[PDB]
Amino acid sequence: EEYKCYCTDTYSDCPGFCKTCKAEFGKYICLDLISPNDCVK
Amino acid sequence: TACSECVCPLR
Repeated sequence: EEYKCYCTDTYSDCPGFCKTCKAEFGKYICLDLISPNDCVK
Repeated sequence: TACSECVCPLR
């Protein structure tokens, strides 16, 4: 929106976009902070 | 190609 922003979507494995994958409750969680444009949605 | 769930509430 108005900053680097941080990806926090959940996954079943560490995504190449979020090398820092957090497997919790069985799924994953991105903890990255970057925004070359603003948001992918 | 960040994730579809980008969080950026409050600059």
